[PDB]
Amino acid sequence: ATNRDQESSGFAWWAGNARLINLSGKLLGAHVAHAGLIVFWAGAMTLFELAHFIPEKPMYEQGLILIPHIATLGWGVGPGGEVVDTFPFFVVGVVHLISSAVLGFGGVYHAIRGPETLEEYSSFFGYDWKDKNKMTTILGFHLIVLGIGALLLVAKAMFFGGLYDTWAPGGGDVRVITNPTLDPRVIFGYLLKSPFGGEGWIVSVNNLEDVVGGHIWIGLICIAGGIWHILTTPFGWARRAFIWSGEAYLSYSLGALSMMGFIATCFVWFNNTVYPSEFYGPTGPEASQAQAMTFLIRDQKLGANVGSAQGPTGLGKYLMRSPTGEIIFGGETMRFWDFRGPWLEPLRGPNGLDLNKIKNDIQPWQERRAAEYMTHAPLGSLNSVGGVATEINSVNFVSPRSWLATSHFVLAFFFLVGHLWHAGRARAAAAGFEKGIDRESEPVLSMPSLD
Amino acid sequence: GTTGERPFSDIITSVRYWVIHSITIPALFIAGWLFVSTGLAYDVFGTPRPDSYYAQEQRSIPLVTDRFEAKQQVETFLEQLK
Amino acid sequence: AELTPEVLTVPLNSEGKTITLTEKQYLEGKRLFQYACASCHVGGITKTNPSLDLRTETLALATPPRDNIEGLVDYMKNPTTYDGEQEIAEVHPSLRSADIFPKMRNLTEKDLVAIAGHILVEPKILGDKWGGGKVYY
Amino acid sequence: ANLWERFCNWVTSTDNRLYVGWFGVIMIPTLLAATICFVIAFIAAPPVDIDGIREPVSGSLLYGNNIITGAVVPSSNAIGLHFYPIWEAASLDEWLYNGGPYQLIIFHFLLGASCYMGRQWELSYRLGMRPWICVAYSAPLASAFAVFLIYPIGQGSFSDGMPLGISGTFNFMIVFQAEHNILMHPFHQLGVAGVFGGALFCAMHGSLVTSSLIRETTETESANYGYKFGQEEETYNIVAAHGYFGRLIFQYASFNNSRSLHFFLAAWPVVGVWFTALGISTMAFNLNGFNFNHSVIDAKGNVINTWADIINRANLGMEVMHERNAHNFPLDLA
Amino acid sequence: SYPIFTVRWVAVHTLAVPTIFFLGAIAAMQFIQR
Amino acid sequence: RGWFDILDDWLKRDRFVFVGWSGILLFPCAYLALGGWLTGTTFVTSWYTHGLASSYLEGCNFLTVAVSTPANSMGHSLLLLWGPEAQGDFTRWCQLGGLWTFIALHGAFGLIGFMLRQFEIARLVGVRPYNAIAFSAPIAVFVSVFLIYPLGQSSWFFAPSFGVAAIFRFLLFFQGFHNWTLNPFHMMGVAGVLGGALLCAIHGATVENTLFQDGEGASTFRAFNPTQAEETYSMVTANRFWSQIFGIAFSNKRWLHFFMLFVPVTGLWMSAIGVVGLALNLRSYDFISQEIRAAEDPEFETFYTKNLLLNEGIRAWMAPQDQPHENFVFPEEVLPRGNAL
Ligand code: CLA
Ligand code: CLA
Ligand code: CLA
Ligand code: CLA
Ligand code: HEC
Ligand SMILES: CC1=C(/C=C/C(C)=C/C=C/C(C)=C/C=C/C=C(C)/C=C/C=C(C)/C=C/C2=C(C)CCCC2(C)C)C(C)(C)CCC1
Ligand SMILES: CC1=C(/C=C/C(C)=C/C=C/C(C)=C/C=C/C=C(C)/C=C/C=C(C)/C=C/C2=C(C)CCCC2(C)C)C(C)(C)CCC1
Ligand SMILES: [Cl-]
Ligand SMILES: [Cl-]
Ligand SMILES: [Fe+2]
Repeated sequence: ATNRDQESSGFAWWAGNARLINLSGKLLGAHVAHAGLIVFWAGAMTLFELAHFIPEKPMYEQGLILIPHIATLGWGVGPGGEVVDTFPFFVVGVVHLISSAVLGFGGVYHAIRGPETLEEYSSFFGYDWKDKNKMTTILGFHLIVLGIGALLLVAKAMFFGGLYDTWAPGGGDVRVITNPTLDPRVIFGYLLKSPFGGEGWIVSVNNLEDVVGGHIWIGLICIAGGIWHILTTPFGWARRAFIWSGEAYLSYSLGALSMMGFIATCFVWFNNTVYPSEFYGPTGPEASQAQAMTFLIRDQKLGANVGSAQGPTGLGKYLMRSPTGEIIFGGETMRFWDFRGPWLEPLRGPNGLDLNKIKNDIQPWQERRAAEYMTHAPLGSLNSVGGVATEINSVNFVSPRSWLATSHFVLAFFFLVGHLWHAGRARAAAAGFEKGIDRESEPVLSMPSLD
Repeated sequence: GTTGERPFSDIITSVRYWVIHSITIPALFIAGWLFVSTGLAYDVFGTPRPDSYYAQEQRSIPLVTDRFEAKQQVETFLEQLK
Repeated sequence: AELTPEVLTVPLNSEGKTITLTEKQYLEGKRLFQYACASCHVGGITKTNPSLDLRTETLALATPPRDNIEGLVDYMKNPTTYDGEQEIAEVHPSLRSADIFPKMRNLTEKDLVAIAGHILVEPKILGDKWGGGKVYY
Repeated sequence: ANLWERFCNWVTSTDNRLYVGWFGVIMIPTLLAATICFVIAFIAAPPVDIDGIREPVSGSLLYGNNIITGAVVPSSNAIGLHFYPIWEAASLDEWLYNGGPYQLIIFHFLLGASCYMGRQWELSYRLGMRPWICVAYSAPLASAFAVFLIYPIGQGSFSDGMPLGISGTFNFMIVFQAEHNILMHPFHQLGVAGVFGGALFCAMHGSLVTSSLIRETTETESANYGYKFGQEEETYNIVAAHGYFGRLIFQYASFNNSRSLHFFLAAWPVVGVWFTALGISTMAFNLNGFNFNHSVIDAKGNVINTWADIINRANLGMEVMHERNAHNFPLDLA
Repeated sequence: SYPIFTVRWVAVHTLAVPTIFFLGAIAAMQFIQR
Repeated sequence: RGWFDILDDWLKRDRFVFVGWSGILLFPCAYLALGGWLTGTTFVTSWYTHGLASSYLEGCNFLTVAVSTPANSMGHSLLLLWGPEAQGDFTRWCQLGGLWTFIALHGAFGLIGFMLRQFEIARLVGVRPYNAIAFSAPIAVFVSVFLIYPLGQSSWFFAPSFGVAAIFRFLLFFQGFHNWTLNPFHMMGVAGVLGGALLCAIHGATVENTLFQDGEGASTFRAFNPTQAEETYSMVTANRFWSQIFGIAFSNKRWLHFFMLFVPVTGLWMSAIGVVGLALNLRSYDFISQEIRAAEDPEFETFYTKNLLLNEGIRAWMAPQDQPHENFVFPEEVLPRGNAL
């Protein structure tokens, strides 16, 4: 048997894909066919969502995570996030799903029918894991494809309809970006921001200009690096530093994807710019701030002076200062004062919330949004009962920010475990004790006693 | 080793097995289905049907409050549903 | 106990006339109540203003009276404050503000009546629980 | 050999009584800072306004605590997720009032414990061992990350991180049940199976190997003297142990491969603790346990309580009393 | 030369035949409307 | 060769499922405990004893079904089918909670039978009975929790009910009423259970990662022969690793495996003792010095005082529904509550 059994390949069935490590043709088929399943899911799930979609309910009351990604890109939506035309969602769905069939055709062909290994069919597509030059060149190719991809997002924003801008004046609208940010002081200042509260590292990006700009930088950086790695081979210090094997390379990618999954988790939980609350529901901080606003408005309508109302602890019942003096909402939501959102910023002055604006300039749409966001806070049960844990059945709701953050923390953590597993194993295999200690030269036995 | 019984792989793959169990398994299932569908499970165990938890205008539960008059209490509760 | 036409008979107007609902309408009104109202009115309280609940005793003391189908249907078209003095379609969903509350667009007169019937039938079933809040969970 | 190479050989030396290693270079200063700050604060730190409401909680021994009630109190809710190093405070007195030691301790600790994990991989590479011990440690480390870091991140405040104290831990657990129904979450139920089963199988394996010790000693001396450190042969009879245990249940529910047996011992509690850590980490984003409150109703519509509704009444008691001065508005949204 | 009826036979059937009977009862319960 | 000796040979016959003398106690009792739980979670209510639904028949799922304890008014009655409470009536027996005593009592004697089964098999194979000895801890837990605890209380009503969320209720009751987290006997129980899981995980992983190479495959499992005389992993390398990582290590294989018996076994025994104390309400609920200070000094607050306020909320908010035979009527205005919530 061409591997395909434990005797000849040295791997059991439960580690059977390890048999493909040195069969480049059969390995190609697995990768392409699996890529087919990814494109398939993106396809079928969009159609599923569209089939279940009711345009009169908010997207986030309907369990949708893919249609919000298409709407953010400016397709299918008008002012306020309102769905104008669902046809683009159908196109996105059908086109991915059809593509998965040519991917699936190619993967099943390469895995079953085609050559087991590629190295005798063409020195271009074949490779040895240990070939440092060939390995960096494939890396270089894929770097170039990634940077092109980043530039496609730019072309949509600047030349092909714009992006949905939750900050656009008048309640949000699709909008063409004509002045991307290119100042590297801003683009890279994000990378040097602290990840802690009030700074938020790159999760704090709050305007589409910076977003489009950053993707011009990344797209050109990837294209440069792709070329760099196609024309270069690794330097001495890099060769002594890494393990050069199929398994080590996998373990470096597992590390990378873990880090990225943690960042994604925090992006969807905190960022309301590239995850517009119009589509994903309010953020945790946002909902909690919206509750303080709601009851500020109600009590003020009754004749309360919200600025001078002393709460039970002595802090203001409605308004207090943050630790650096800014006027902020009171109560437990004091933890969330870093929140920024289109519905709240018009009440903000140089020293924080402005009592004059609070007393006079609160519009009904702000009261509407605050009530809506407060009653769509991202709390709810695994069986999709909305609210705190003590609420009764009635509301069938779990925020998509909850679904997206929890699922990706779980994915990010298991890939960190995978990184440790395959990184440790690649080190041991390359030194030659991954199968156990050699009885005839147990290293400990040649070392002095500790005591 | 072997304690002398017929191996399990041998039986579930044999034809005589599934000939006998193509009937017994679904028959037991259907028998179980009929135990509930006929309403017989309610009367064996004394479990309320969805209409016999409360009387029409009572919000108190028929809690048994006496050790030796207990079976007599439940009978009194059961006749105030009618 | 069970769902009887006696339980399902609620005031139609303020003039003591009544109307009897079916099972289908009651479950329809509950389905539609969850769809459009429960985010704020779960169990008969009001999350964004707990001072006002959906108890029949409360609806009776609203101006105009709201403890009958017609008064409840009218509130869902042109809602007012509790004393009747201000209209609040700008901040409370209604047919009059179906533009800014899009969930109200696909509601027909038949639907609003089913919703009101639910609101009026439910406290006869749950008693204190309806509009009582967590004390009675 | 130059100085740098000499230094590298000492750092990675396998002859040090305690292995240092490159992970050890980070681990040693960070664990020492955390340990020394924790000891001093547990004995001496003044009261801390954990909930940001000017209502300080006394945690230290000198301020009227004992071992069971003492804690290093989490930092003020007014701070939220902001970074609060000593140099950001106007004075040590302000840093203490607002809960500064808690941030100092947990950041150094999580860093050191991550390097502890790394240090376990490192020494195993220098000794020629297989590398996956550090993977098993990832389960307790992941759990520590969940209570001190991830759960504060989801909720927006290190003031809802787990206190560094015995009673402070129970407070965390109760408040958590009210707000997430963690008992009704299958990932916690999986953690319970993880540690119950872990303890079960720990006792099983201990009792079965001990049941089959080969007679090597008289009745006066300890049986432990039948094993000599590093002896080549085994000291128990796995065939006899299999023979007992195969008959106790049935023959195939029992292991006869030592390797398969020991991998089962590692895999069971580690996987379960992975899940319970993943449960704290996903409830950090308020995906809570099953809500069956009022899930059964009768033909009229009356609520027929189940045991789930009884759990909810207890949850409601924790909810309404916890942090009894910290809420101005009716929903406790984080 | 295997028997068909053994103590083993009795053991597996004491469990299995009520199990399937109970599964059919529970399946039927899914269709009870209040 | 009497008839006794002939019966002995058939019981101790080597078959797929060993029977033995102990089986006569074990198999009937375990099967009826098991069967009684399955019967009661599937078909039987708790409406008349508790005011609760508890079966799939009523609409409960796997997490909310239970065989619930009998009503408080039954006291500690054995609740025999032929007893004076049910008087032969099977349907009434089910409604009055007889399945709880049925399951509790048959399960008690099934546990006895299982331990004798360990002694019986141990003697016939010729190994020492340390596995029987370890099983004493589960027995101690079962007896203290299901039998001794309610016997010290007013009735079987307050023992655990057999169900997933019924046990969760028991947990929270023990927090709110007994302050059981503060009890050092439970703390020792926690340390033994968490420590047993630790020892299980660390021993398994140490063996798996100090194996000798005894085959050429990447699956190391096939390189173990149960008749081989040699250790399958290196104790000397395991020892050095832990010595340099953690400071100390095991050096004795027998002590290592005795320690793994000892730790969880002693933990469960210690927690059993505290429950016996709770049978009498002999709690470690308070620290008196803290209450004296707190009562006099309204600025003194610790995590201990904070937890008692939580306990007080549990008691008042759950008692009316949890003990319905008490007819607790707590008006809103007396329910303890913080601000706003
Ligand atoms: C998928 C992306 C990817 C990957 C996997 C690689 C992988 C590799 N690159 Mg390449 N590279 C890329 C994209 C990528 N590159 C792009 C887009 C560019 C263009 C900017 C380059 C430019 C580049 C150069 C110029 C060189 C490499 C080299 C290397 C090799 C050494 C790796 C190394 O030391 O890591 C990094 C590990 C280290 C220990 C180095 C220190 C890194 C510190 C600790 C991290 C912090 C600094 C960080 C780079 C920037 C700060 C980020 C902060 C603001 C958050 C390795 C094969 C080297 C090589 O061998 O060339 C042939 C080399 O000299 N790469
Ligand atoms: C999506 C995940 C995935 C993918 C892409 C692969 C891919 C592959 N596996 Mg792995 N594997 C996986 C999951 C996966 N596996 C899992 C989960 C397990 C554990 C159970 C294994 C266990 C395993 C073992 C033990 C072995 C492989 C082997 C192989 C390779 C040859 C398979 C072979 O001989 O097929 C032969 C099978 C058939 C001819 C039956 C039909 C197969 C086709 C593909 C059915 C597809 C139908 C589908 C509907 C497509 C039709 C649509 C059309 C338009 C194309 C191949 C590259 C083998 C290998 O390495 O060989 C060197 C091998 O020995 N795998
Ligand atoms: C990354 C994926 C990948 C890779 C590296 C390969 C590589 C290879 N395949 Mg495979 N194949 C793939 C995908 C892939 N294929 C897919 C998807 C299909 C189904 C359509 C096939 C079907 C297939 C068959 C049936 C055969 C091969 C053969 C070959 C070999 C020669 C191909 C050649 O000369 O083309 C040279 C290149 C061209 C002719 C240019 C066309 C490539 C497209 C049109 C460029 C478009 C790129 C696109 C813009 C990028 C975006 C796509 C997506 C991300 C949206 C080589 C080993 C042959 C072989 O091994 O002989 C026995 C063979 O007979 N392949
Ligand atoms: C190992 C077998 C076993 C054991 C230990 C038990 C034990 C028990 N059962 Mg269970 N039971 C069993 C099998 C068993 N059962 C079987 C197989 C069934 C199916 C029919 C049942 C069905 C069942 C029901 C339906 C009920 C019980 C109940 C009980 C309890 C009361 C028992 C009682 O008072 O007996 C009294 C009888 C004896 C003590 C037997 C006396 C022995 C003889 C007569 C003594 C005289 C000997 C003589 C003087 C000298 C002989 C010497 C020799 C040389 C001849 C107890 C927990 C009750 C219960 O759980 O209540 C809640 C109950 O209602 N059982
Ligand atoms: C949050 C945006 C709400 C939604 C969704 C619904 N209601 Fe509402 N309701 C809400 C508030 C804040 C108030 C108080 C208004 C005021 O200032 O007076 C109300 C009030 C009512 C009433 C009056 C009850 C009374 O005691 O007089 C009724 C009858 C009512 N609301 C009905 C209702 C219906 C039928 C809804 C679904 C279509 C609905 N509400 C949704 C807040 C919110
Ligand atoms: C190798 C292998 C494997 C794997 C495989 C794979 C992974 C595959 C894939 C494959 C694929 C990936 C496939 C795909 C396909 C696709 C399709 C077939 C599609 C179709 C489509 C259509 C037909 C559509 C239609 C439509 C339209 C157009 C419109 C709307 C409606 C509808 C939707 C109907 C396994 C593991 C099994 C085993 C071993 C071996
Ligand atoms: C798009 C966008 C943007 C931008 C971005 C950017 C511009 C980025 C960058 C990025 C970057 C720039 C990154 C970097 C990274 C790095 C890393 C990740 C590193 C790593 C390292 C490592 C891994 C190493 C390791 C080691 C050591 C340390 C020693 C020796 C050994 C080894 C080598 C292993 C923004 C935000 C503005 C906005 C939004 C959008
Ligand atoms: Cl608290
Ligand atoms: Cl608040
Ligand atoms: Fe062992």
